[PDB]
Amino acid sequence: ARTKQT
Amino acid sequence: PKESDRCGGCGKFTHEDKNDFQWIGCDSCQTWYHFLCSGLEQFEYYLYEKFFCPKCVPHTGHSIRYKVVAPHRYRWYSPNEKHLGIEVGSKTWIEDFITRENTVPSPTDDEVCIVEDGYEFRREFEKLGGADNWGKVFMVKDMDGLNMTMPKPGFDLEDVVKIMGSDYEVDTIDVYNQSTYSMKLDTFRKLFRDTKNRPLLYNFLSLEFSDNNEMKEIAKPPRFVQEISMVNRLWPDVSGAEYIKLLQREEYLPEDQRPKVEQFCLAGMAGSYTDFHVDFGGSSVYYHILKGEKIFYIAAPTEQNFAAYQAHETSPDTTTWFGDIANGAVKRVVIKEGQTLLIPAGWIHAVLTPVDSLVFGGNFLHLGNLEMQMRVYHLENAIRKEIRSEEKFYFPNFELLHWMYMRNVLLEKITEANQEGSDMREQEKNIWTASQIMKAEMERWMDRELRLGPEKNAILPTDDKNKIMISVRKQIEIQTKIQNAK
Ligand SMILES: O=C(O)CNC(=O)C(=O)O
Ligand SMILES: [Fe+2]
Ligand SMILES: [Zn+2]
Ligand SMILES: [Zn+2]
Repeated sequence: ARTKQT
Repeated sequence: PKESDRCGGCGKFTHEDKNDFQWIGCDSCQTWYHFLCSGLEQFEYYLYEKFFCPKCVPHTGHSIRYKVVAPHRYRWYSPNEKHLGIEVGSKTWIEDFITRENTVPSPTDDEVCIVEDGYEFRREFEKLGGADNWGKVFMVKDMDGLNMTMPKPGFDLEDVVKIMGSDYEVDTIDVYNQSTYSMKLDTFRKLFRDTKNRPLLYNFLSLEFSDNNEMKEIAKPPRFVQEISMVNRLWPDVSGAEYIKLLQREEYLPEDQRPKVEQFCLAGMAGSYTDFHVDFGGSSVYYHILKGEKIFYIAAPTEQNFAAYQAHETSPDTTTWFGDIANGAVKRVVIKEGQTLLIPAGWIHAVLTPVDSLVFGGNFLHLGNLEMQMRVYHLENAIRKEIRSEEKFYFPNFELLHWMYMRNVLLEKITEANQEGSDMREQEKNIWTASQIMKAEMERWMDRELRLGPEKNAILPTDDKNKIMISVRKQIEIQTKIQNAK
């Protein structure tokens, strides 16, 4: 799964 | 900013914030969602090769989950770990383990003591010195005699979710991944009902219900446990004049400070496996199987076994079962429906769940095991120096609890003792020795705190502690002068 964090 | 980068939603660029700060992309419409707005619960965050957002599911189908490529690995989905070794306890490991599982030795009578009921337990527990000398594990076949309040049989998970709430979030172990995630009680139930289809196994150990007005009355600790519990001693569940007198003296303690670990509910799928460990704070445990069955693999809290365990835990290795390197220290003890297991401080243990199970148990600290508790504390700190862990896996406010116990309980008693006669060895030998032991450990805490300041957050000013330690030393030295006189 393509995720991210900011 | 930029529209594309807007959940979701939530229809916002920044969540009100645990979401952390994390998003997930839809492999159809391509729009981003804050994790807390994707419709996923924490336990799903790593399951899907292709994620399809709610907006797209009825016309794109469900989300596609990774093919199980390495069932002998925690990353059972990563094709890169195919050639790597078998990890305890991956699906592959547990399966195999079950087949030879019963070859591990039974305990010596010195290790575990089996009794038919609580009445027999009481008699045997007393023969061994009671709680102040409690060192061996007990298995009680029939709760009659224990004064342990428990739900009537027929009670099950269905009743648990009704009382607790379908949306209630419980921390759950993803057995095969050997990690823990959040899951709605409702979501656990659905998976638990589907006995014939279980790609992954789940088993929650951390369901503390002492704050649920209905639950906290259905499942309580045995009376003897309540009597020696330190947490209970400090946050009594009293009322009226009692609670008022408890307030008049600064013996009141915030509910959000109390360690909530004495009333757990555990539910686990057949084939579940929790690996070796020592309950946090070196706490003791009661453990009642309401339904199902549990197999514990235990090792005495000896120095040799702690050395082995400490190495095992700090070792990066992942393929070697602790039992195999413990020199025949690990013993096998089965617990069946209705039976209860009582474990004192220090015991290293793993546990297999051969059958869908529902258990009620709890952790507590008590003066009788003060040394062993502190020894285990040291063990935890030693381990922490290497690996980095979360704090929610160790005893909550462990140090504070002792500051409060010393000031509110032990100190007041040494004082009252001192004010009369009064040799504590005569009618309080157990209190006195616990005081010296707790003081010794606290002295170190103080010193350490002066050699590098307090910690982060709160709670007890270094000033207050020092004041308390000055008071304890005074009364203790007074008492010793009384004893030397006699
Ligand atoms: O039942 C689970 O798998 C594990 N439970 C324990 O180790 C207990 O709280 O001491
Ligand atoms: Fe445990
Ligand atoms: Zn979509
Ligand atoms: Zn959002």
